[PDB]
Amino acid sequence: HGLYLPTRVTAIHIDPATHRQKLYTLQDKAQVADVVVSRWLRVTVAGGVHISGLHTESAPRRQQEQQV
Amino acid sequence: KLSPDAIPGKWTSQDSLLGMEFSGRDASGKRVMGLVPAKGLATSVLLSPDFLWDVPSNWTLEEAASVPVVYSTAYYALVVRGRVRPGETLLIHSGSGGVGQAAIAIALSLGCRVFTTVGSAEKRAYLQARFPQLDSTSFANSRDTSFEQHVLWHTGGKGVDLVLNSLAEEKLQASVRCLATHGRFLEIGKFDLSQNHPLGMAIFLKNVTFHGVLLDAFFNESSADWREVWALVQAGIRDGVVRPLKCTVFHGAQVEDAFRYMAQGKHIGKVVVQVLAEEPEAVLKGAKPKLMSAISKTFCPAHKSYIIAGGLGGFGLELAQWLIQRGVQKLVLTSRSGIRTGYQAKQVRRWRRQGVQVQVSTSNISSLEGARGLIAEAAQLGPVGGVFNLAVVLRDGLLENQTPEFFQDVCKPKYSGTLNLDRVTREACPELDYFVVFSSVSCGRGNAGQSNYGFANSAMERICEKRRHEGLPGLAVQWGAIGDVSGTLPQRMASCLEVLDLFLNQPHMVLSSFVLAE
Amino acid sequence: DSTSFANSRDTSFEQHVLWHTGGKGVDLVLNSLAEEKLQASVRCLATHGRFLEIGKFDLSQNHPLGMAIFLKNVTFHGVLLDAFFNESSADWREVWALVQAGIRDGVVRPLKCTVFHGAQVEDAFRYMAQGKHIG
Ligand SMILES: NC(=O)C1=CN([C@@H]2O[C@H](COP(=O)(O)OP(=O)(O)OC[C@H]3O[C@@H](n4cnc5c(N)ncnc54)[C@H](OP(=O)(O)O)[C@@H]3O)[C@@H](O)[C@H]2O)C=CC1
Ligand SMILES: NC(=O)C1=CN([C@@H]2O[C@H](COP(=O)(O)OP(=O)(O)OC[C@H]3O[C@@H](n4cnc5c(N)ncnc54)[C@H](OP(=O)(O)O)[C@@H]3O)[C@@H](O)[C@H]2O)C=CC1
Repeated sequence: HGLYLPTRVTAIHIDPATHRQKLYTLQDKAQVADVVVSRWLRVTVAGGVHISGLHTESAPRRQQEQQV
Repeated sequence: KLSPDAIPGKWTSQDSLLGMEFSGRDASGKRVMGLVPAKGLATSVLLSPDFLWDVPSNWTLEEAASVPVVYSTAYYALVVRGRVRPGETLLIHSGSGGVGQAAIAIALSLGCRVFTTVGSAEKRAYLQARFPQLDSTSFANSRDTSFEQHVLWHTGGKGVDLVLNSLAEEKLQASVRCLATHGRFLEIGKFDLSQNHPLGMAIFLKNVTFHGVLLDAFFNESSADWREVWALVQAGIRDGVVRPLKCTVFHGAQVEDAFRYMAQGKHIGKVVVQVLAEEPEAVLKGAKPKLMSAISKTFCPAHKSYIIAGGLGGFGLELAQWLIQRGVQKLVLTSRSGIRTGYQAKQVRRWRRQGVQVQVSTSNISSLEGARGLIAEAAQLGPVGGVFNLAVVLRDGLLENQTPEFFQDVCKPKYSGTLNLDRVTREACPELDYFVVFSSVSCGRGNAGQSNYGFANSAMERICEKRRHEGLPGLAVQWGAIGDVSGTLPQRMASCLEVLDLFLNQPHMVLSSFVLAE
Repeated sequence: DSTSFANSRDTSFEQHVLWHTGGKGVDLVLNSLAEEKLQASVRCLATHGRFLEIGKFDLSQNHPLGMAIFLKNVTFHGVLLDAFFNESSADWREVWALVQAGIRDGVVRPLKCTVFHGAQVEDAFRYMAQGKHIG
């Protein structure tokens, strides 16, 4: 619980050609790319992007409490 | 400076993580000292007997509070991980601190030559007093890297065999250079590790083991390996190696002063908080601790059952989640259609996995038979503890457009439902302690086009007011606008839940909460 | 078993081990690989793991090693058997006893051997240099 922000990433690969290949147009005009998250292998893969070793650390809330 | 979620184990709401050790009477009246992963600052601690030692008759309960954490971590770091043997040489940073003192006590028992780092000269005098075996050449400065030259010169350039390190950044690198062949490094500080600071691997050409010592793992896992450390501490206590640290006692009402004294960093030894005094009797077999005043916050028994009408609604799911975090382990949620969206299914599955005995009912509280069936289901899960009526059906439009059917539809789940709930609860709910119905500021302040909604909401308040006057519980909360799920800005969910926590513990009948625009 | 194998020349063994271990890792790692492979091996470690390193290249070059592994209980070791020949004989007798106990129990088995006569030492060295030998 609470918001976690990225602090480290071990490796990011980008391949625009594979990215264009993987995109598939939906029944609407909008395009889409399927994304799979494997926590066991610590890999997020979507289109031509592949993130591994993402580390997130809890950032304390600003406690602005603008609502009183 | 430290996020509460960093502590291992899924603690909820980040509440009461303070405290790790205590010393007090057991349920049977035996003096005991313990070690809890969290929630040690309290007038009562729930613990497994594996994490409880015995306080020998020579000791006073005050002294016992200093032993557990520091001596357990020292033993685990040296004996279990560093496999210390007699005659070795150790560099123990921050001797004045508790862990440093315990490490010195363990090392001097085996006969090792001990190098220690102390920030000032008063701490040097103290350590020289406590441990006469230390010579004048065994003290370095912990506020600069000068200790490296000291260790290197006085060891003939060979180095040290063990290093119980707690310093950070440039100090850590300087510590490694003191290692000798086959030397072991015991990292207990958690700054560089959290920051992923690099460590050159060239030190490993010298046969070297770089241990990471984290005792927080035992409190939550690795139970089998704990008995080793427990046995070591018990053996030390019976043999006399374990000697309590000097304690600066602070009374219960002055805990902020204790925290400030610790923060200033001038303390030597351990700071302890005296929740209660020690009695001369060896086994008092006392009934209860002396009562004290504390801010009142809501909690629920594990064996009772709660009913959230309209629990699959936007606010109902958040209210249930709040209830689960406060100790509810059997819940009944009502909805005409049932689970029909992904978010609801996700929440119910997570709650069921957590062990909560969630149950979705189609019983309609509009009809008396349906209300009786709902309460019977709650009884099947267990005694009814609380009833929350969050059902709503909206039909907006000015009076010229309104019609009797729309009024009936809007009033049924809120007006009739509350009447039937009150009847069935007065009939067959003796253990009930909460009965909350959620209203809207439209009832009090008024808002055009919501005449029927206001009528329904105002009608719920009367039932609650009658219930309280006759001795039974009741509370209507007039909310404004709920944001995450007039002239009033929408109110966030966390603020709403905090306010609800306040409201439940007030003695009044109808309460309101809203956020003014600009 | 058939699932006990991976590829050493590629860094794809990390996914194999992590998948087949249920995502936990491995308790003991005996690594002798290069820089990128060495880094990949560390990420295979589990809580209370122990990285036994017997290579030299990364150690010799003083390559960096992230200290976030330590927050997971971990024990990085430097294993050089050459230390025994220079000192620590009393520590060596333990290894000697272990080896003898293995010999008499049956755990120790001789490895497959390719024999080159004394006059053909150069051929033996070339054959080993090629890298196709097993045993
Ligand atoms: N891995 C684990 O699970 C554990 C880790 N540790 C860590 O090792 C250390 C020993 O624990 P503990 O007994 O609680 O230590 P203490 O808090 O009792 O002592 C900390 C030491 O830091 C120095 N110091 C002086 N003034 C300050 C100040 N204002 N702020 C911070 N440090 C100051 C002193 O050494 P000096 O006299 O040289 O100035 C002092 O002895 C801690 O840093 C602790 O986090 C130990 C136990 C458990
Ligand atoms: N959130 C807000 O802005 C404010 C709301 N309130 C009150 O506070 C509570 C907040 O809930 P809210 O987020 O509005 O909920 P929703 O309006 O999103 O849904 C109401 C819940 O009750 C159920 N329900 C609807 N009709 C009936 C019925 N006839 N019998 C039984 N259950 C029914 C709904 O499921 P289903 O339709 O499938 O039955 C749903 O679970 C409600 O009591 C609301 O009236 C007042 C002030 C502020």
